[PDB]
Amino acid sequence: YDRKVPSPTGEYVKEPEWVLETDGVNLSEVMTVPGIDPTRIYTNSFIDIMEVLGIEAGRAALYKEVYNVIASDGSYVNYRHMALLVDVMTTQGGLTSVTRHGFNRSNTGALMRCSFEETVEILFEAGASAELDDCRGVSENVILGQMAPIGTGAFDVMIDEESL
Amino acid sequence: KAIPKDQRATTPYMTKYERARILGTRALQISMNAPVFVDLEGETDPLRIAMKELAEKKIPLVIRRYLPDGSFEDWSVEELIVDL
Amino acid sequence: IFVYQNNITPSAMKLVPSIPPATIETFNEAALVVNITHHELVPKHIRLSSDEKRELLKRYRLKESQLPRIQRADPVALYLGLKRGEVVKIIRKSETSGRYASYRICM
Amino acid sequence: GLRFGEMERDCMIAHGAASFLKERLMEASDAFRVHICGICGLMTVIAKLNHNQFECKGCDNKIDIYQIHIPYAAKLLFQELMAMNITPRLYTDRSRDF
Amino acid sequence: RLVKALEDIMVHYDNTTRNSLGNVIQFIYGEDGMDAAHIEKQSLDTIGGSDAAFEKRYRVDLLNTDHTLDPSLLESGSEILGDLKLQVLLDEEYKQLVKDRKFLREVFVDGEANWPLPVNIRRIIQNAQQTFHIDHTKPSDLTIKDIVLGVKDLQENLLVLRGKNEIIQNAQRDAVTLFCCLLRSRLATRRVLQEYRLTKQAFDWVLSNIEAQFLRSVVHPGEM
Amino acid sequence: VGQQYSSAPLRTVKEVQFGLFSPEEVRAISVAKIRFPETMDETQTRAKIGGLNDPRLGSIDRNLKCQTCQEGMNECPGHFGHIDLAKPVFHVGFIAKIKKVCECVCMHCGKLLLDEHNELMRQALAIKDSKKRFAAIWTLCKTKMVCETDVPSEDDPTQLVSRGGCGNTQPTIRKDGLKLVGSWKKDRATGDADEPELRVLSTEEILNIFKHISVKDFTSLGFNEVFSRPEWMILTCLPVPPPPVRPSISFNESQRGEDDLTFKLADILKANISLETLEHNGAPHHAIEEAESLLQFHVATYMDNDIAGQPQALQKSGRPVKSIRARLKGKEGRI
Ligand SMILES: [Zn+2]
Ligand SMILES: [Zn+2]
Ligand SMILES: [Zn+2]
Repeated sequence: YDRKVPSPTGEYVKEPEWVLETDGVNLSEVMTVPGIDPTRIYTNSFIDIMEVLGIEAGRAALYKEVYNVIASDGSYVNYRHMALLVDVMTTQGGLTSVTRHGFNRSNTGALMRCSFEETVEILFEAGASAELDDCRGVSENVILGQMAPIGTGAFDVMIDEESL
Repeated sequence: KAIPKDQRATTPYMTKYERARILGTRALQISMNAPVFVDLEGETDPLRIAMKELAEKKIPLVIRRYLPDGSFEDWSVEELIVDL
Repeated sequence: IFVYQNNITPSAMKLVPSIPPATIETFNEAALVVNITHHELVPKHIRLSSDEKRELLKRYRLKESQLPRIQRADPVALYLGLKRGEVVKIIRKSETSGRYASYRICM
Repeated sequence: GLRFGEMERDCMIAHGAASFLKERLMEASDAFRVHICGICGLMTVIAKLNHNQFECKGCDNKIDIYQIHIPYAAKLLFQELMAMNITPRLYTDRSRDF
Repeated sequence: RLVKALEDIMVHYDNTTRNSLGNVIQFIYGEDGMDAAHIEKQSLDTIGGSDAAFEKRYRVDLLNTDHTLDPSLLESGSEILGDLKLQVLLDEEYKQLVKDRKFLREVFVDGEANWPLPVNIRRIIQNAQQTFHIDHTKPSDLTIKDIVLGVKDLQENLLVLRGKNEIIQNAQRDAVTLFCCLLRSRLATRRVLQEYRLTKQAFDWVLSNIEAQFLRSVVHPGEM
Repeated sequence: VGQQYSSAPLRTVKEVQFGLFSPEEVRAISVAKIRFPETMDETQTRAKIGGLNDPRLGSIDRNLKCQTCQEGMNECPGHFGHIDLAKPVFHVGFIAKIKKVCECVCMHCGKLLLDEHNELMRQALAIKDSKKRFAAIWTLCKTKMVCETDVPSEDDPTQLVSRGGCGNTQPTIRKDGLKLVGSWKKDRATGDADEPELRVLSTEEILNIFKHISVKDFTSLGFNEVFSRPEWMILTCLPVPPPPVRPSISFNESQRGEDDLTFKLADILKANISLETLEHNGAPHHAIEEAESLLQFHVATYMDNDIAGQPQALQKSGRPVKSIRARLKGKEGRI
């Protein structure tokens, strides 16, 4: 691989380096092999990176992976969008998938779109655990005949007894 | 839980969402024959008049911005700087 | 800190929590042959004093549950010896702003 | 097509157009007016509007009371939950007793 | 599935990014508080090329017949030669430019210089030069204190956060760090006089525009 | 709406706190008590009876009278009823929960079968998901089958540590329709302690065991000390929905007419009373039981039609039925 590096005079120059690509993964053990740069070892298995390097490193990797999937088609997406996705998948200390984990929830309200012809059960448990509905969703507020606390509705308007 | 007129750390600038809602609220009123506060140099379309009231800072409205924790700040449409 | 070679006896392992408050930590030699904190993808974690923690929680006005989290067993928490409740300030480089600091509380 | 489904709604949310979402998603059901205790979020308030008397026994309430407009279909759904021993506390304050 | 996972995340009035529960996802949206529709790819010059080039470009040595501002680029050009007090200001500006270069070379270990940032400075300057029909023949009436102290003051105005406490003020300095590196390299004294040739009038116009555009680039609370 | 005035400050719902209705509250807010399972005609003299459809609940006949709240069938938000149950009963919707709680707590004193002394239990206890934590604790507890008295400390297994004293054996609880059955035994295949014992767990036992579970214990479970105590999953005081929920089809004048829910309520009420008329008159054990499970069958079906049968005996020989959960199947499915 070619590598952009600062030359002694200051300008970046290409400095080719031999790199090893493998079929299979064992990060903890290879990372420890003498003769390599443990500082730069990598793997597309962001799950192992997390378990060996921690969640912050896990996050960074997950972004590198998502980002490659979008650069592979030459497409471009502003950093913040992928970043937000990567932070949500990481907030609770572990890698929480997005392709539907829970049969009930992700972040909703025991009122939003009645899922499963037995919404009844979704409500039965909400009652048994004293679930507290924040009422920030759109459907919950539709059921309540109100506008959701989002965008144009993320604040209230009031008359002003100032105007002369 | 209210915050004093001093100590507000929120933006001095009006957000595009506030502008959209104020103009819409005010327009609704003008659409229902409510008293207007400016000179209609020919205008007849409510929203268009509302926009005129905004430019001349003659909309007696206040925006209550809530913070995630519950507290809030109050900014008068008059105060808010309009640059979008 | 108890560094061992291949492993410890599940029996002896339960001998660890037994002298409060003094805590005891264990490390398998192998997991220390390389310092993970020296790795590229690992940003600087900095343990905050409970004083800095109150200031943190105060200015942003958050409950403790509203902060991002970091596992008690996270390789970096283990490294720093984090204890449940402690907060770390993470300072990372950013392609957007120069530096950006985030925070995670140990679970 | 010609429908206004989940994807269409996500677009309006992204635009932040809240009232449009409210206008378009609200059903026919009449905007019913109910009274609610401020202590228990229940519709157990006795309203004598001519006498200006509001009471929520079991709580000893006459001052801490509010009023709200919600589609009648809601009122029913809620009373139906009460029928099944479940309590749908309606509260006017987001900041809990925390 | 993606929509479903993020639907509730919004930007609040504190510039924080949170979900319905109120949990913090980003302590500041995009780590810079900016709205993506207001960001453009710009070249962070400080980071590229040889050091000789870096120095030829930014170095101003009032105490050296050769590395000073020729009296033709500046009105007060001749009486600036050998000015000790001013040279102290110019060394602060250069040490900062050298730090910036180090800093940038750590963030973009690659060497990449073009990164999306708000406020297109080059365009603002091309405007000034056209608006005030700036003639590239006569010397500018800008003072060294005009530029150095001017650019320094502006930075204290690019606001993303306003909180009066210590934490927020640091958050504020962080969020504006990358942009300020672009700023300082675009408004370095030699650049302003040698390359742009701004007059005191065009220059004062450039500074206020950058502040206006910047503030116009901050993300609005309520953004889904 | 409703062109009238109310000095009550207009507002919007910001939060909805879900929870369970305790027997005390169901009474505290109720208006009537409801006894007579019939309605209208007191020796012919039509109107309403202090049993159903009137004692205080919403009214009909265009009569403004309605607990002084006046107004009418268009402004009056139906008032809720009261109706005591001779015996406690499981709420259809929580039988699954009720069973799992019984497999977590000791069936003799209400002490969680695993303390903070066990290491795998600490991990579970730390979880913040009232749903996941419950699941983790349950999978850990259903193992234990003897409310331990002494456990190995965080030190020498040589030394023991004491906890709630109640050595009694636990039962393996299996579900059969609307009843929970328990099997006991002094270990598996050990000498002089073979073969099992099968006794049906009575609602009353479950009810008191839950009432003996500590705040900490039921809270480590998903339960809330104020809004949802375990004990409340068990019905004692059933709420009677007012007329707006359960209507009455009256064709102008001189014709019967009352909704299916009112009907079902009647049978619950009837069965409830035939149960009491077996104590005031004394009676055999297996007799009071059939009566109990009869009530249980109606209180259960009143809310959910998905069990052993389909009770559709209400003025109809063709045999049709409806329930509350079902009512939502057209109000949860129509919304
Ligand atoms: Zn009350
Ligand atoms: Zn009434
Ligand atoms: Zn026991």
